[PDB]
Amino acid sequence: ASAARRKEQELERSQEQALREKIDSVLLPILGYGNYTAQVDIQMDFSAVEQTRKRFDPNTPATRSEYALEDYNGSVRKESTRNFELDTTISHERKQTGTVARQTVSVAIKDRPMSESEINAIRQVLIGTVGFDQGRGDLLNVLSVKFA
Amino acid sequence: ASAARRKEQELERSQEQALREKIDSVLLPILGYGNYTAQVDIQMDFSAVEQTRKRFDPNTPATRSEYALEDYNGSVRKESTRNFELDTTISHERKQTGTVARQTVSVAIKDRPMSESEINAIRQVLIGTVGFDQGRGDLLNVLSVKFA
Amino acid sequence: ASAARRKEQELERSQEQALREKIDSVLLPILGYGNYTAQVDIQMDFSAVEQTRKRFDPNTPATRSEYALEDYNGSVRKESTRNFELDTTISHERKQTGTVARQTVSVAIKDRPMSESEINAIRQVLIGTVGFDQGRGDLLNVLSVKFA
Amino acid sequence: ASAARRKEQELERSQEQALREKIDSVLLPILGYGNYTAQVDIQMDFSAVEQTRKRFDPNTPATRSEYALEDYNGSVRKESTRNFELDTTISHERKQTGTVARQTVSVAIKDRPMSESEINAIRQVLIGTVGFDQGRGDLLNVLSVKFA
Amino acid sequence: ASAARRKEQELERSQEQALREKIDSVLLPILGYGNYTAQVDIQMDFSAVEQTRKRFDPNTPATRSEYALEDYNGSVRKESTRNFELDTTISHERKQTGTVARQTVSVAIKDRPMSESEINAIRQVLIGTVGFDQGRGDLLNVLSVKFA
Amino acid sequence: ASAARRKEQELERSQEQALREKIDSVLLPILGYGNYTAQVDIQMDFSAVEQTRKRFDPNTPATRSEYALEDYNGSVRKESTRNFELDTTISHERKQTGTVARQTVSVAIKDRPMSESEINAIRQVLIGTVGFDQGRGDLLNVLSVKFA
Amino acid sequence: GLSRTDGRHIPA
Amino acid sequence: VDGIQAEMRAMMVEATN
Repeated sequence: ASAARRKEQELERSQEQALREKIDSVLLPILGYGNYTAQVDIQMDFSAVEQTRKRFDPNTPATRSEYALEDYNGSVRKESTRNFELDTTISHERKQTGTVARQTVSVAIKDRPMSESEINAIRQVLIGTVGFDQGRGDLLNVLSVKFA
Repeated sequence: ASAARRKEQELERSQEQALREKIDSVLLPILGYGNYTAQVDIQMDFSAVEQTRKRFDPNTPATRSEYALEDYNGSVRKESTRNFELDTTISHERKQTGTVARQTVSVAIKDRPMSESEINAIRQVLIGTVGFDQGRGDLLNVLSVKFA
Repeated sequence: ASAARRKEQELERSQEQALREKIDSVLLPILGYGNYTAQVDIQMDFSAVEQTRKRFDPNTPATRSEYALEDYNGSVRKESTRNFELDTTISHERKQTGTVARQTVSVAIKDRPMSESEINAIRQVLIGTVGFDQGRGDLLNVLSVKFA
Repeated sequence: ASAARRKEQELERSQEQALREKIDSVLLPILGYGNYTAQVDIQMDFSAVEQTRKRFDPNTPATRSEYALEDYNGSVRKESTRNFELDTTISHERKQTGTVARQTVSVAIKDRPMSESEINAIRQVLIGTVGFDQGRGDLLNVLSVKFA
Repeated sequence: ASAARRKEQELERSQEQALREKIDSVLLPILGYGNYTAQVDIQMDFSAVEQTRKRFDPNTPATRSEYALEDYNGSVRKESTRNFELDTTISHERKQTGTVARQTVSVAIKDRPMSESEINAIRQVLIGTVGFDQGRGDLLNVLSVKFA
Repeated sequence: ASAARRKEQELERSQEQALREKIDSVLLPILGYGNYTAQVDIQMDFSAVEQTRKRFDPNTPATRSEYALEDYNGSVRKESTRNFELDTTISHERKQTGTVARQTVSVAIKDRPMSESEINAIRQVLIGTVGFDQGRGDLLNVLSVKFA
Repeated sequence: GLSRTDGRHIPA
Repeated sequence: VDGIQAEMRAMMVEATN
């Protein structure tokens, strides 16, 4: 199984490399060659979830058989027996093993600095270039630093 | 199964490449060569959902057999027994494995900037060029940036 | 099964290509060569729905056997037993796997702009050229843009 | 089964081609060569419906056996038992797989425009040339546009 | 089965061709060569209906055995038991698969226009030339148009 | 079975051809060569009806055994039991498959017009030449038109 | 009564 | 499933009748 773990590491590294390639394909025309640096971290879960759900519909029952005895005298006896049929959904789901659980991307732009408007524009391009998903916990940093 | 995961990555990359090709086929005449850059992120779910639904119709029962005893004297006894037949739908669905769960497209247009009207027109063309589906969570960014 | 998914992608791309061919066959005479650009997105569901419906007719029962005891004295006893026969429809449906769930078409017309009347006329031709179905969620954009 | 889906696409395209051929055979004499353009969209359902209906006739029962006890004293007891025979129809239907569920035809006529009377006459010829069926949801557009 | 669907399309096209041949055989002497154009649409159902009907005759029963007890005292008891024999028809029908469900014919006559009387006379000839059946939903259009 | 449907079409066409031959054999001497045109439409049902009828005679029963107790005292008790024998007809019919369900004939006579008396005489000859059966729904049109 | 219900208990 | 099999049996009853 350790060979499987090794190949999982290979998958994660391949994903990171592909994302880096896309980042380059976007930023190389916009910024130029050597005016930026970017690295990508991709964390992938490899669990084996397998779920079975059996759901009913309480608010729409359908009476199948029914008995109702109601006699008076004073005495009032109200017996009743009822059998129901209910909407039944049975869903069996099997999640894919390797899923990107969190994605971190950081891009540093060489100074000569960059204005806030262009930094936010680059961030907007990257959002969509990488597939930024904040609800997944992903993080995207864009900074303007001084290259040596 | 890790080979299957590798081929799933290949499928996702192929989808992204096809969408990029369509984007180019639309924008190359309109904008020109080298006046734009665009990248596409496609996230695909590969679950194995398999659902079985059994639904009834509570509001239209059909009486199959019926017994009704109603005697008086004062004393009033009202016995009743009833059997019903109901509309029964049984649907077994099996979803396709790989489905595009979210799609992100970002396009950056070289300045010399672009007016808001033409930016929105390009966005309208892309909506339909790519098959934008906001209800799916898809995202489409169109920006006017300064190429270096 | 991933080979099956690949061939599903091929089917979707083939459908898009055919629709593009029809769009060209309509617009090339009307507009000319190079005066327009159009792209088509086709999303196809590949579920495996299989439904069985058993429907009755509550409002037209036919009495098969019947017992009715009605004695008086005062005391009034009204016993009754009844058996019914009902209209029974049993339909087993099996949907076709790959069905176009949503269709998006966008057409951009080169300026020198186009009047609203001719834009709507082109839209009317496309509706029928492509088989526009708004109830399915399809979308058709026709814009007049400035080609570079 | 994907090969079956491919051949279904082939069937749909063949139907569209045949309808286009008929449209040409009608309009080429009337309008001329190159004075019109027309495209046809045909959507075909490929479900596998298979229905079984069991219908009765409540209003014409035939008594098979009958018992009737009616004694007096005052006391009045009216017992009764009755067995019936009913008209029974049992029909098993199996629909053909591929059926044209919706048909869209659009025809554009080159200007030099066309009067409303002749447009409606051409529409009347097409209705019958194509087999227009509004109740099926079919759509037929005839427009007069300016060819370039 | 798709080969069967293909041959069904072939059958429909053959029927249309035969009807067109008959239309020509009637109109070529009457109108001349090239003075008319006509196209025929034939829609054929290919269901597999198979019905079984069991019908009785409620109003002419024949008593097979009979018991009748009628004692008096005052007390009046009228017991009765009766068995019946009824006319029973059992018909099993199996419809032919391919049946013309709707037929559409349109004929356009070259102007130099045609008077209403002769248009109606041509319509009367066609009714019988084609086997017009309005109750089936068939449609027959005869117009006088200007050939180019 | 589609080959069977093809041969059914062949049968219908053969019937139409035979009727046309008879029409010619009657009208060629009377009217001449080229002074008339006639076409015949024959619709044939190919169902597989198979009926079984069991009929009785309620009004002529024959008593087989009989018991009759009639005692007096006042008290009057009239018991009776009776068994009957009835006329029983059991007919099993199997209809021929292909039967002409409707027949349409139209004849057009070249002008130089024809008087009403001779038109009705020709109609009378055709009635009997073709076997006109109005109760079957058949239709026979005879018109006087202007040949070109 | 119809014990048809997979959980029919009323029975009577 | 069971309902479809019942429908098929009903069609077989039709054919036998």
